[PDB]
Amino acid sequence: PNSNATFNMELYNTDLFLVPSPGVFSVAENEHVYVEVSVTKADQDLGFAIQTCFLSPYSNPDRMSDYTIIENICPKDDSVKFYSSKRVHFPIPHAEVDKKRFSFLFKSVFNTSLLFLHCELTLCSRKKGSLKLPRCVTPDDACTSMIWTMMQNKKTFTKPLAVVLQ
Amino acid sequence: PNSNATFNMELYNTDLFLVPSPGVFSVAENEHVYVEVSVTKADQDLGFAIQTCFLSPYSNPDRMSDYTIIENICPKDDSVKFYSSKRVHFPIPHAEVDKKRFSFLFKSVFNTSLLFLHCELTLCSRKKGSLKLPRCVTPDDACTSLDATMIWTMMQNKKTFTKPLAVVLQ
Ligand SMILES: *[C@@H]1O[C@H](CO[C@H]2O[C@@H](C)[C@@H](O)[C@@H](O)[C@@H]2O)[C@@H](O[C@@H]2O[C@H](CO)[C@@H](O[C@@H]3O[C@H](CO[C@@H]4O[C@H](CO)[C@@H](O)[C@H](O)[C@@H]4O)[C@@H](O)[C@H](O[C@@H]4O[C@H](CO)[C@@H](O)[C@H](O)[C@@H]4O)[C@@H]3O)[C@H](O)[C@H]2NC(C)=O)[C@H](O[C@@H]2O[C@@H](C)[C@@H](O)[C@@H](O)[C@@H]2O)[C@H]1NC(C)=O
Ligand SMILES: *[C@@H]1O[C@H](CO[C@@H]2O[C@@H](C)[C@@H](O)[C@@H](O)[C@@H]2O)[C@@H](O[C@@H]2O[C@H](CO)[C@@H](O[C@@H]3O[C@H](CO)[C@@H](O)[C@H](O)[C@@H]3O)[C@H](O)[C@H]2NC(C)=O)[C@H](O[C@@H]2O[C@@H](C)[C@@H](O)[C@@H](O)[C@@H]2O)[C@H]1NC(C)=O
Repeated sequence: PNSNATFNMELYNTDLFLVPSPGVFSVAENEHVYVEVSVTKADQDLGFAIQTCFLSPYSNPDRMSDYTIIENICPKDDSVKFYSSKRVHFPIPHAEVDKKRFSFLFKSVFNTSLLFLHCELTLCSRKKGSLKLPRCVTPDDACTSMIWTMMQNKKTFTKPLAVVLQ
Repeated sequence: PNSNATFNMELYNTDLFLVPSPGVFSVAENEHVYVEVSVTKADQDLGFAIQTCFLSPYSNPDRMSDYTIIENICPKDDSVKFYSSKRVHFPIPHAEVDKKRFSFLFKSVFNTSLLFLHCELTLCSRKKGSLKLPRCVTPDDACTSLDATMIWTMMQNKKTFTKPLAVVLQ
């Protein structure tokens, strides 16, 4: 099976995810952050999961934060809302871009002008078969319930955010 | 010194870098690929370089390919052309976005319809001083320099981005 895949993460102005934010996304307490993550692939049995998302004052995602949004696929922040996924098909190379979309309502946890939203994405299998990967599990099913995904099958992305300090 | 920084890589339609390209970028022989790579940061003394870029039939950037277009900052492919960089400054949170822009001409040397463009970005220092990073060097300077240790890392895991390409083929 073809498990070649690339991932992307982008912030958007609204929950129609029509227009990507230029240049650095500004946020304030009780404004929404709109997050689109995607995998581009050429195998229908191949899916992905948003393993973890969290914010911190550090671009390096190895640094610890207690501002967790998603953890082990389950939403940990109470404001996280999912939108429908969107699959864009490129039938000539039989490729598709599979997009997952969510938002959260920004909380005043930190006090730095710039913050970083870090999301870790991992590949999974949509169908018990010749694809060697954990089965895709929905966010709701994660919460009502933890295998190691190999480095080429996962990626962390980090987007910057600007905040006006009070 | 603040060496916090995030990177982006985006493909575009022309040398104007106006319209981002769809999720899979179509290529063909003798046609252009326009690439913009950016850093967002909060230190005027911090810069970045495009260390290496190559194309291959594998999404895994560990698998090397003989189709290398930039190596150790120097353009190895004669088609590579750099354009005016853009620098946007945001005074409220004291941040800046610096964009580097380049193009190459695709050559079709694989026999797969889906390819991947891999670029590795590294941080550098614009001024000798507090950043424990190598000095920034321009692509042309990197091509002419006989300084073997100009370029170094202390990182052991550094920043790579990969963009999918479809080779139109027919
Ligand atoms: C990521 O993608 C690459 C490219 O895959 C493409 O090609 C196939 C698989 C199809 O999915 C395409 O739509 C993709 O775009 C994977 O590498 C490829 O792996 C396949 C086997 O899984 C292997 O298959 C042989 O292909 C021969 C063609 O020769 C070359 O093709 C490449 C590919 O673009 C060119 O650049 C070359 O110039 C040259 O054309 C076929 O002749 C051969 O024929 C069949 O053999 C089978 C098996 O015996 C038999 O049943 C049939 O009847 C035929 O006789 C094979 O099918 C490709 O050669 C290989 N391509 C390259 C460029 O390496 C890659 O898979 C990973 O790496 C390869 C080397 C294997 O180790 C895979 O097991 C491994 O997964 C894939 N990566 C991942 C992680 O999925
Ligand atoms: C990445 O960002 C953080 C910068 O934090 C602040 O916000 C940004 C927007 C910018 O305005 C910076 O000017 C601000 O500092 C860094 O974390 C901060 O680091 C500073 C020290 O550089 C620390 O503040 C001071 O530390 C001095 C030491 O003289 C101490 O006497 C004071 O107590 C004073 O607080 C901040 O508290 C710290 N902020 C947080 C939220 O942790 C971060 O730098 C790195 O990690 C910190 C903890 C220190 O170890 C730094 O040495 C280390 O670089 C920045 N990361 C990088 C890679 O630059």
